[PDB]
Order: sequence, then C-alpha cells, then structure tokens
Amino acid sequence: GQKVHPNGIRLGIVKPWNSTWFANTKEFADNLDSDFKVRQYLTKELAKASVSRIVIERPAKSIRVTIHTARPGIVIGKKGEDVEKLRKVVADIAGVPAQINIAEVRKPELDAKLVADSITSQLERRVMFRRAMKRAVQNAMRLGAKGIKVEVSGRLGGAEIARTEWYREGRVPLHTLRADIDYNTSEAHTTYGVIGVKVWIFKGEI
Amino acid sequence: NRVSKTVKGGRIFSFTALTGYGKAREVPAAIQKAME
Amino acid sequence: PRRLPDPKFGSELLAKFVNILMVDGKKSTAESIVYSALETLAQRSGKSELEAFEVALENVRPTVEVRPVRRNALAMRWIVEAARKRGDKSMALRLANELSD
Amino acid sequence: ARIAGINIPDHKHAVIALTSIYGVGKTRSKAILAAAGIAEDVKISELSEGQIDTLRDEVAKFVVEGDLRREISMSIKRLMDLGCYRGLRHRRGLPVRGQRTKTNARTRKGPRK
Amino acid sequence: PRSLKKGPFIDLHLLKKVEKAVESGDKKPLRTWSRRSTIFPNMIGLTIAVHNGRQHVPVFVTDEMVGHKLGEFAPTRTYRGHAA
Amino acid sequence: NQYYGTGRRKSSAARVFIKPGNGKIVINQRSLEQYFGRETARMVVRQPLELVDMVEKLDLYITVKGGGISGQAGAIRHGITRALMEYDESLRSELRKAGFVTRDARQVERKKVGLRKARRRPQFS
Amino acid sequence: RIRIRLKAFDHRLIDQATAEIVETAKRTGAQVRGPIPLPTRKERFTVLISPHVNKDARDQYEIRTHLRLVDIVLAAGVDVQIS
Amino acid sequence: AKQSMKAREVKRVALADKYFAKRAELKAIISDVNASDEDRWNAVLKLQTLPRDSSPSRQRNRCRQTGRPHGFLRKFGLSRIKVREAAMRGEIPGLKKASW
RNA sequence: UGAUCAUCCAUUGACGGGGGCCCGCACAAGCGGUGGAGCAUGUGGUUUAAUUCGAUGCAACGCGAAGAACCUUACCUGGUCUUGACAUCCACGGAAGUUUUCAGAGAUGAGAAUGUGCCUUCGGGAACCGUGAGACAGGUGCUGCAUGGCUGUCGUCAGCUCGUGUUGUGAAAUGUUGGGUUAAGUCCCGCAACGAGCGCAACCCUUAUCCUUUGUUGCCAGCGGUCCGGCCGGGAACUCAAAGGAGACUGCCAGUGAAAACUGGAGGAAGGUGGGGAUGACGUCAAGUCAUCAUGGCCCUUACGACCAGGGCUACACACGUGCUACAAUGGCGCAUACAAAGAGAAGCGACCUCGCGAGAGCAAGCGGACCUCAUAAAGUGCGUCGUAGUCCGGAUUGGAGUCUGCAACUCGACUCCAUGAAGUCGGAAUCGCUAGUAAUCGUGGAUCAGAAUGCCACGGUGAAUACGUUCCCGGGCCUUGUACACACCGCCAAGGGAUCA
Ligand SMILES: CN(C)c1cc(CNCC(C)(C)C)c(O)c2c1C[C@H]1C[C@H]3[C@H](N(C)C)C(=O)C(C(N)=O)=C(O)[C@@]3(O)C(=O)C1=C2O
Ligand SMILES: CN[C@@H]1[C@H](O)[C@H](NC)[C@H]2O[C@@]3(O)C(=O)C[C@@H](C)O[C@H]3O[C@@H]2[C@H]1O
Ligand SMILES: [K+]
Ligand SMILES: [K+]
Ligand SMILES: [K+]
Ligand SMILES: [K+]
Ligand SMILES: [K+]
Ligand SMILES: [K+]
Ligand SMILES: [K+]
Ligand SMILES: [K+]
Ligand SMILES: [K+]
Ligand SMILES: [K+]
Ligand SMILES: [K+]
Ligand SMILES: [K+]
Ligand SMILES: [K+]
Ligand SMILES: [K+]
Ligand SMILES: [Mg+2]
Ligand SMILES: [Mg+2]
Ligand SMILES: [Mg+2]
Ligand SMILES: [Mg+2]
Ligand SMILES: [Mg+2]
Ligand SMILES: [Mg+2]
Ligand SMILES: [Mg+2]
Ligand SMILES: [Mg+2]
Ligand SMILES: [Mg+2]
Ligand SMILES: [Mg+2]
Ligand SMILES: [Mg+2]
Ligand SMILES: [Mg+2]
Ligand SMILES: [Mg+2]
Ligand SMILES: [Mg+2]
Ligand SMILES: [Mg+2]
Ligand SMILES: [Mg+2]
Ligand SMILES: [Mg+2]
Ligand SMILES: [Mg+2]
Ligand SMILES: [Mg+2]
Ligand SMILES: [Mg+2]
Ligand SMILES: [Mg+2]
Ligand SMILES: [Mg+2]
Ligand SMILES: [Mg+2]
Ligand SMILES: [Mg+2]
Ligand SMILES: [Mg+2]
Ligand SMILES: [Mg+2]
Repeated sequence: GQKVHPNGIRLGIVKPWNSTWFANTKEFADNLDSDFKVRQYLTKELAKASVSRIVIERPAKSIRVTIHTARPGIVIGKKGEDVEKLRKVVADIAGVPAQINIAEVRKPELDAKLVADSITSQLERRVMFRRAMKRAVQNAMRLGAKGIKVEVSGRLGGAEIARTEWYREGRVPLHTLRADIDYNTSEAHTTYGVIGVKVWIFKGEI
Repeated sequence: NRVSKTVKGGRIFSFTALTGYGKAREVPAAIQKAME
Repeated sequence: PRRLPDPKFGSELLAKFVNILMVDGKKSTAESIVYSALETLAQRSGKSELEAFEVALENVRPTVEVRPVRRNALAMRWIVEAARKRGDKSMALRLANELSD
Repeated sequence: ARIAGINIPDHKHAVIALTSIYGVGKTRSKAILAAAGIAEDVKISELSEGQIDTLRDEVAKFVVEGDLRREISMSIKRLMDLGCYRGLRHRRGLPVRGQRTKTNARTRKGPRK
Repeated sequence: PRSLKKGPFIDLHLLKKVEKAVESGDKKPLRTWSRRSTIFPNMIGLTIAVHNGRQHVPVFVTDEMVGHKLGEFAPTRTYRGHAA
Repeated sequence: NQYYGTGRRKSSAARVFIKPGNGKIVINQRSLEQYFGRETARMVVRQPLELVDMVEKLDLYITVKGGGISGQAGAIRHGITRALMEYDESLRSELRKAGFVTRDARQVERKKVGLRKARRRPQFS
Repeated sequence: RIRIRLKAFDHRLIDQATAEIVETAKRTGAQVRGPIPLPTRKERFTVLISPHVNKDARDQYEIRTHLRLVDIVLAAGVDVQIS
Repeated sequence: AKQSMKAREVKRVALADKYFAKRAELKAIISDVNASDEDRWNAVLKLQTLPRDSSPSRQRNRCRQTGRPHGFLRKFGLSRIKVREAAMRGEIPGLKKASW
C-alpha cells in the first residue's frame, strides 16, 4: 500500500525544514510563492551544478538562500561571478535583499537527491536501468551508507507494460522515526514517457 | 533456463544457468553461483 | 468476546435500575423518576423502599439456568420495559404501578 | 364561547383556545388577550359574557376565517392568472420556493404514483 | 428580496430601452437578456422579449406584473411529463 | 494553618483549602447546596470527610474551574482527599481504598477522520 | 517599560533568542522581569491526500506558533515585537 | 487549470484593484441613511455600469502553482495537493504532521 | 506445464459444502439506529437546448466539490475573435496611464479630451501598450489498458523474503516448520540450519501525577484598603501558561510454568501495550485519477482554441444510498438560575450605547489578541402550566410582509416577522454502529467562504447497557490433506455437495 513521505514524518524529529522563516497569515502565502519561484529558478539554472538542497531563511527584510551543491566551483564561478548574478535574480524574484550562500555536498553518492538525479540523467542517455540502479547502490554502500534503496518505475527499457523495479542494500528502516533517512525523488523524461526514481539513503539512527 | 514458482496473486520468475547449477532472480547471479 | 452505591439507600441494585431507566445520559432525570416511584410505592404498600422493590423483583426474576446477576438485570429490564408500555401519565407512576403489579 | 363562527374550546386556556380561529396564531392571540385585558391562562369557560364580546371585538381588527381564506385563495389565484413561475408551480402542484424535486417534494406532490 | 433601502433593480440599458419606447411610442418588442430587472409601472403595455436561455419569450406587461422580475415570465426549463 | 490540595477530573480543576472548624463549605463564594444542585454532586464532595469521620471538624474554602457539575464535584473530591493527606498521612491508605486518591484519567476521546464521533462509524449498505 | 514579544515556529529557537535579549539586558543593569511562556497557538489543517475521491484518506497538519513575553523594568525565523 | 482560466483570475484581480475606491464610494451612497433618492438612484445605476469583474466576489481563490479552484487553503495560497507535496518536502515552515 | 521431471381552468500456489488450531463489535449479549414519515444531500433513471466531466460490489453514491445565484464552469443557446485570453522572438508605430462620450446584453467598436513622465555614455532607452509576420501559443480533447506522481483496498492483518549452507535429478525445499507463549514470524525452547532485510515493538505527538524555572495579558492563599469588582496597593502561594526534568521497567512480591510468559498482590496519579493518535511490509485488484499537476502517443488548430451575456449543473411519473427533524409527558411551553472545552479574527472579529417585534440598522470603543471581539454553552436545576389529545406533540407546505450579503438573490440564498399548521402515534422483509468517558444525547468551534451546512473537520458537558461463550454468519491468520484448477472455483474434478478420525 501507500507510505508516508520519509522526510515529512521526521520533520522536527531528526530532519530540519528547508524553509525556516516566520510569518503571520498575511505574509505566509506570498512567502511560500516567492520561495517556490526562487527554488524553481535555481533548480533550472544549476541543473548541471549538482544541487541537492535549497534552504531559504527570511531575516529582517531579507532572503538568505543556502544552496547545497556537490560542485560549488560550478555554482560559485570565477571571482564569485556566478554567485553574484544568481543573487540579483533571487533579489528580483523575492522583491527584497538577498544573500546566496554556497554549501558543499562532500559525498554526492550519499545524497538522495543527487543519486536520484544521476539515475534520471543516465536513463535519459538510454543507459540500461538495472546498471544505473546497481551502480547507485554500490557507490553509496562503498562510501559508507548504512543502507540504500533505489526504486525505478515506468516503461523500463521502453517496454509497453510499465513496471516498478527496486534494489536495496543494508538497512532502510522507514518506521524508525529516529532513523536518518535521506529520501528524494527524480523524473526521467524519456522517448517512451516518464520514469520515476525514488532513492532512500539510511545514515544511522540519532 | 527461466523457471517459476506460483504465489498468491502471481508467479515469481527465477533463472538457472548450467555452467555447477545455480539459481537466482537475476541471470548474472545464477552464473556466479553455478561457477562457484 | 473470543478472549457505585445509589446515594439515597446504599443499594447498587437501585443504582443499576436508574441506569436501565436512564436515556441519553440524563441520569438526574432518571434518579428523580425512580425515587418518586419508590416513595409512592412505600405509601401504597408500607415498607422501607427496598423491601417492596425487592419483593417486586422476586416476582419478575427469571430462573438454560439464569445466574443471579443476569437474573436481577433481566427483572429490572423487564420492569422498565413493562412500565414504559403502560398508559399511566408519568413514568414515575407507570413505574410505581408496574412495581405494585 | 363562539368567536367569529368558531366554537372556541371552553376547557382550554384563553391563549390556546384563541388559536382555533383561522388567521390567529400564538402571537396574535396574546396580542388580543392583553389588549382586551384577559389573562392568557384563564379558561374560556370562566369568562363572563361581556369579556367574550371584548374578545370578539379585538378579532374584528384582524382578518380571519372566511375573509382570510378568500384573501389566501385570491393571492394564489393571482399568481396562476399572472402565469409567473410561482403560478406555474401552483398550477402543476410542485414546490414553489425553489426546493428539490428530484427526491422529496411529497408534501406538495402527494404519495408516490 | 432586495432591501427596501436600496430600492428596485433594473438594468440601465433596459431602463433606457423602456424610456426610448415610451418617448417614440414604439410597440415593436423590446429584446432583453435582463431577467433580473424589476418590472416598473412605465413598462405597462410594452411587449418585452425576455431571454430564457435560447429564445426571447414575449411578455406583454400588465399591472399585476409590476414589482416582479422579468425572468418570472420566461421559463428556462422545458418539461412536458415523463413516460409521455 | 491551612492544608491545601489540588483536584482534577475531566477538564475541571479544583483548589481546596482545609483548616479546622465547625464544617462550612464555600465553593466559588457559594454554599455547597447553592453551587451544586444535584445530590450526586453533594454526596461526592462529602464522601472523603464522611470516610475519615471529620465532617464537623474541618472548614473548606474551595475554588473550582472548568468541566461540568459531576466533573467539578469529582475535581473537588480529589482536592479534598489531597488536602486530607497533607493534614494527616494516616488517612492515605483508607482514602485510597475508597478509590479517591486516583486521578480519574478518563477523558473525552478525540473525534477522528471518517468517523462521526470517536468510534461511531457512518452507516454501511 | 520595555516589553518584548517573541514568536517562533520552533521552541528551541525561541528560548535561545529569549536568552540573548534577557542575558544582554541582565548584563547592562536593566531590571529583567522573568521570561513568560504564553499560550502556544496550535493551528491545524486537514487535507484530502488522493487527487480524486477517497474522502476518508486524509493528513492532519499543525503549525505551533510559540510565544514568549519578557518585561524590562537574533535568529532568522524568531519574531520580535518590542513595545 | 487551463491557461485562460488562470488569466481570467489575473484580469479580475487587476480590475478589482483599479476600481476599488470608485466602487467603495458609489456603494457608500447606497448604504447611507442620510441621502437623496436621486443620488442613490444615480449611484445604483453607476455601480452596474462598471466592469462586473471589478467586483471582488467574482474572484475564485486558485492554487498559485496549478490553478486548481477546489481544495484551496488561505494560509498557504495552495490547493490541498500542492500543500501536501510542499509540506512533506519541508518547504512550509513550522508545518508538521499533527497528532493529539 | 505456472514451473518440473389553445389548454391549469512430483513441485509451488489457489481452491474444497476436507480436517485441525486461532483472531477481529464477525457472531452472541446489550444499547441506539437505518428500512415506514417529512425534509436535506448524493446517485441511478427519466427529462432537457444543456441538465458539464469524473467516482460504480465490499473498496462509487453528504465521493473529487473545504461550500454551482453571476463568477466558479469544464455544459447549452445565441453573440463574437483568429499568432490569438495566456509566452518567447522580429519589424514598425508608441511613454505609461487619468478622466469621462456614444452604440451594444456584453464581448467590443467608434471617439473626444488629458498626461507625454523617468533610466539616461543627451547615448539610449527598458517599463508597459498597439498594428503586422509566422515560427508557435492554446486544448478540463482521446487513451489511467502507453505512464510518473498521488490514492483506495486486503489491514495495522502478521506476514513477506534474501545471503550462505544443507536436501532434492529438477520445479523447489529448509530457515519461516514444531512445543508453549504473545496484541504481534512477540518471546522462549527444540531444530541442518546459521544469520540478515522489510514488516511487529521501540524511538515521535497528545492525555493522566509530581518537581524545578518563570510570573503577564493569566493567578488570588496571606496581608492593607475598597466604589465590594483581582477593582486597587500588593503576594509568587495556588490555578494556569510552557520550557526542562522525574515517572511504569513485569521493576518489586507471591503462585503457576519445562524458560518465555501467565494469574493475583503491594506501592503508585497511572500496571502490564495505562488511554488516544501518527506510523500501513512484499504484494493484490491492467482498482481510482491523462479534469490538481506532470507525461509517451494520438487528435483539433478561423477551432475540440479564445472572449461575452443569458440559461444549465437546482429539471422530476420514479428507484437506491447517506443524513437531519419527529412522532412526545424521561416531554412541550413560560419564567428564573448553575457549570465547559476548543478555536477564529485586519477590506477582519466588532463591544458598549441608540433604534427596530425580530432578522438587523446607526453610532463607535477595543483587539494582529492569556488583554479586545466573535460569545448567554446546552442538556441541567427550580417553580409554573399543559394532562395523553394528532394535543400547547410535530414544523413540512403555502400566502403576505421584511432583513442582510452581493453589480445581481426570477430561474436559484440565508435569515426574520405575522399567518398557515402536511405527513408522522416508534416503522415489513431486511439491515447498520458501538466494548467506556465508548454508545446515546447535549450544546460549542473551525476550515471552504461576499453570502450560502442537516455535510465535513475538531471541542467539551451529561453519561449508560452488555459480553455466558466461538456452535453459526462475514473478513483474516497458521498448519495439514484432496485436486482433472493455474484465466487459478467468478476455475475446469474438493467427501464436487476417495476424503474424514481432531
Ligand atoms: C473490456 N475490458 C476487458 C476492458 C478494457 C480496457 C481497455 N480499453 C478501455 C476503453 C478504451 C475505455 C474502451 C480497460 O481499460 C478496462 C477493461 C475492463 C474494465 C472493467 C471495470 C469494471 N467496472 C467498473 C465496469 C470493474 O469493476 C473492474 C474490477 N477489476 O473489478 C475493473 O477492472 C474495471 O474498473 C476496469 O478498470 C476496466 C478496465 O480498465
Ligand atoms: C490479511 N493480510 C494479508 C496477509 O498478511 C497475507 N499473508 C498471509 C499477505 O500476503 C501477501 O504478502 C502475498 O504474499 C500475496 C499478495 C496477494 O498479498 C500480500 O498481502 C497479504 C495481506 O494483505
Ligand atoms: K470550476
Ligand atoms: K497510476
Ligand atoms: K523427490
Ligand atoms: K537458501
Ligand atoms: K475505485
Ligand atoms: K496524455
Ligand atoms: K446559472
Ligand atoms: K429546484
Ligand atoms: K442531511
Ligand atoms: K435515510
Ligand atoms: K401543534
Ligand atoms: K438566487
Ligand atoms: K487447505
Ligand atoms: K471422488
Ligand atoms: Mg389558528
Ligand atoms: Mg462528545
Ligand atoms: Mg462521508
Ligand atoms: Mg495546463
Ligand atoms: Mg466565490
Ligand atoms: Mg448481535
Ligand atoms: Mg426513511
Ligand atoms: Mg469492481
Ligand atoms: Mg454558472
Ligand atoms: Mg490502473
Ligand atoms: Mg511463510
Ligand atoms: Mg521479528
Ligand atoms: Mg526455529
Ligand atoms: Mg510500529
Ligand atoms: Mg496491582
Ligand atoms: Mg481500469
Ligand atoms: Mg474510470
Ligand atoms: Mg477525463
Ligand atoms: Mg457565464
Ligand atoms: Mg450537482
Ligand atoms: Mg410546538
Ligand atoms: Mg470562521
Ligand atoms: Mg488566537
Ligand atoms: Mg394522518
Ligand atoms: Mg475493539
Ligand atoms: Mg501467527
């Protein structure tokens, strides 16, 4: 049957929020919609730059966007050229002053979003799905995940009948609330249609 | 040689490869077992 | 499955009786009806209100063998059921008349 | 008593007994009684003959009985002659005030044909 | 019903239509979609062709009609019985 | 000297101040019989002092907030027993044997999605 | 009187921000009357989780808005109204 | 929702803001106790001749992401579906699964 | 072969009416309902110009819709537009925009004034408009049986598997079975298995007790007054608020047991999972959703796209589902008078006061709230009245007269006033919910929302009855056996109406 979102259920238990501002009802919806337009802009611009997470704070008349990226050199650029010109667009979008900070994902093979994006990248190059899945699981366990599960669903290998296929290695205890389960998804847009990727990475209990 | 076990609601398709004699849900694992 | 004293007389049997008579949680409404009925009963009989109530139960109490908790439970349920059917004007008097009979 | 062609019940309170007149509900009743100056809860039997004449007086201020029935009948008859939507609902014997007819509407329609 | 404070609603386009009909003394049917417009006294004697959703239904205005809406005289749904 | 106890029952909370005397009962600046109408309430408030045989030896100023008549009477009783245990701790065992020292923890179970109430399901056909 | 109202969606965050204003006011010689935990608003929301039908399938969410007052006789996402 | 329907909502918001004060003025005459019947009559006939879409009640709250006109929630500005997706991704501050 | 060897007038499953052992408000025991009535609401059908589309046994039918008068709106009728309502790109025109005029249902068209700013290499503009261009936009069109995502369902049931080893020619088997035990593949013991993964449990939220900290907007025990109101000076006790701790472990005791556990006892606010919630294994039904969104393919492109007004989604011989209100006296009515919790609020909640019979209106404080407002809890209790009547029960329906929201309540709102006073007198076969602060009943609040709940989501008050038991019905678990089933009994022979022997 259907399952609770692993990130959602653990918010405030072991997982932090990605938006951390305060607002009253009058400012709340506008802040969500500006946050949406910020995250949308950056996800597009930094499609090649290995973006895992976009954390948004809003201090006193400001937006602070922290971009968690495995390739900070690509995001930052030369003399912080690229940081500064993202920062203008974010400040335009949010309609307030903006700092962009660039945080580094040191182990991208342990980042659920980066792993999911890698698989969907490979699926769109017409890499065989089983190979892409196996490589993800092996990489994460090599780099010291206590477990990983990868699910791929859709018209796998352009088959007529859609299928779900998954591999797991190690522990992925989804009912354990204190389990540090990084969970994220991605979509591969193929010639045959959408294939969904789901990745769960377990990094010990807290 | 693909073989099958029936279960409630379907069938589990498995593979066997006469190289020894192994058995696995994937083909390459069956070879590794059979070679071992 | 597969695996409190009434505050006027100290008889839990009457506390049960209030509960059987009670409808919709209205326990104070039930209590008044029963006490009114017991004093009425006593005036047209001449005992302490439990003795007449207990003699009234003895005639109803059914004897597969009924065990004595279900026995008094059935009696009281049948009394209340019998009382509610009648064409006396209030439930207090319906109950008093049914208990008398 | 007899007030406006209706034999008003003698063993009822004046407030209640007066509602037996068509065109007189509970509030017009209490209005009549407090104007004529009889208590609501006094029985119609107990009133002296002069007091009934005062009750008969206060009801003549209102439209009642066959005056009202003509008045009601004329209102409904105007609608049908007018041939407005309300009049068509009167004509067909359906709900007049926008109610559901897919189900229910049995007060107006009668029992199921 | 509309509050007495606010008075009676008619559409301005219709109020002008009806005035022009009186001034000129024309009896050619006045075509309107304003079902929600109240019938005023100066309507009397005009035929007002009221839209019912597909057709303009003529309403020769009478004195009994005044105070009612125009759309009261243009039924929208067609029903001629079931099993018939 | 006053010996205090809090009492609680459903959504009710009761502040009870016992001290020696002839046996007045104030509940929110009203007598017992003005405050509580029902005789089930009034027994329940005297149950503890009836038990310990100190009906006419102890005055009682009570405040009570929240809940209803039986809840508040139950809150009051809890507080009187809690006040008595502060006065004399020989009375604990006997008051516990009367079942008074227990905070009746039974509360209104919440309404739930798909059910009309806490447990009442909608009708099936 | 300097009267400090703090709101936050997180209670660890509000107690820290409180502790900054409070201890800082204590350092100077302003008479801090103690920090007062006011009632947390638990705002609640119930949504259908299916895109279509399945009316009994729902999620229930809550935002807890924590509230602190401190009288005198910061982290982004802590609210501050000093009157 | 279709692109046209989202664009209808934009147009209605803009006209509501354009005529807000002009609508408020004309309505205030119609509500007023102490006024002429001629000015009131005029004021009734002016309020109708404005764009219908300048009335605020012609606006439907839509999901800001999708345009869905059902299941809207005011605090988030989103439908039930996009609220849920954002909630579970940790994108709505303070919002967590509730139990009590 | 699954695999293996005009009009009203041999293996694995599955299955058995084969066997054994179990569980769940499944039955039983109860309590209250549904089915009858009126009405609300959804659906079918029928009707219609249209009655938009979707959901269809359990698991569709107060379901998507947390709110269809216009809008929403997808539908119909009619009026309209064609690079376009919504984007980018290019040429050319041009500041944006502020008023009003006429025609038109409006869309829109034709005007006529007014403003002609501001960035600024005085070099330009880029802001936002218009005309033209064709690359394209657009589609709630089709396929949920091409898909992702999300969801229902078995069911919070105790299952489902793998590695390595061992056994079998092999499909496979073992572990996972067995003896107990448990809410539980829970735990223990035995055991060719040894371990592990996903489920169970725990970690999470809330509720029941205490403690520390803190003390306003909350609080009032002791003081000092009092306009007798925590109203004021005060107090920090107490209620409470909400941070941080403590607490429950079968830990203790006794008995039973071959150990796990079970049964009772102490203490304790709480006792065996304390109560409630969140949490939904591998899979099952080509289950639901291309109309939230996304998306392969197909299809439409002066139309299947787009704009407008009016109509429809509210139709009514009828059938079905879910509700509300009743049929009274355990009650109705009148008067007086107690005790809640939880929540919402800025184009918002709106007091006091004045006016209105009332819905409401006027005036106008306060409150982005422990302060102000919504905002009298109701059932209760007391006293009075009605006296078993189709009633002083019921409140349907209809007439007249209003109020309010809204450009607008004709189709088609809610509410009030006066009048009216229908069916209904406890509901056939059949059928539903519930095991305790539950059911039942009583109010209260909230989301959607201009307005529009009898629905939904939450909150307290009062507050039961009954459970001997598992034979039977329904769903499910484990083991074993028969099988001509594998689309898997909705099958194509089970005890087939050889099994069965516990
Ligand atoms: C003609 N057939 C075989 C068929 C064919 C297709 C493919 N083409 C369909 C279409 C293009 C709409 C003509 C289909 O897509 C489908 C079905 C069967 C239905 C049956 C339906 C049924 N009723 C609702 C009617 C039911 O209760 C059950 C059930 N399992 O209980 C179902 O499976 C269904 O819901 C269903 O989903 C179907 C199909 O998809
Ligand atoms: C009552 N719940 C059942 C039960 O747990 C079944 N196992 C005995 C279980 O079996 C499965 O796991 C299966 O193996 C087969 C599938 C159709 O159902 C799955 O879900 C089945 C569950 O739905
Ligand atoms: K719509
Ligand atoms: K799907
Ligand atoms: K063999
Ligand atoms: K094995
Ligand atoms: K379905
Ligand atoms: K498609
Ligand atoms: K309409
Ligand atoms: K209708
Ligand atoms: K209903
Ligand atoms: K019904
Ligand atoms: K009557
Ligand atoms: K209407
Ligand atoms: K069997
Ligand atoms: K045979
Ligand atoms: Mg009458
Ligand atoms: Mg309740
Ligand atoms: Mg429902
Ligand atoms: Mg779209
Ligand atoms: Mg609206
Ligand atoms: Mg039964
Ligand atoms: Mg019925
Ligand atoms: Mg089906
Ligand atoms: Mg419409
Ligand atoms: Mg499907
Ligand atoms: Mg098994
Ligand atoms: Mg286990
Ligand atoms: Mg074993
Ligand atoms: Mg669990
Ligand atoms: Mg014990
Ligand atoms: Mg299908
Ligand atoms: Mg379908
Ligand atoms: Mg569709
Ligand atoms: Mg329209
Ligand atoms: Mg409808
Ligand atoms: Mg009545
Ligand atoms: Mg509200
Ligand atoms: Mg609040
Ligand atoms: Mg009759
Ligand atoms: Mg149970
Ligand atoms: Mg078992």
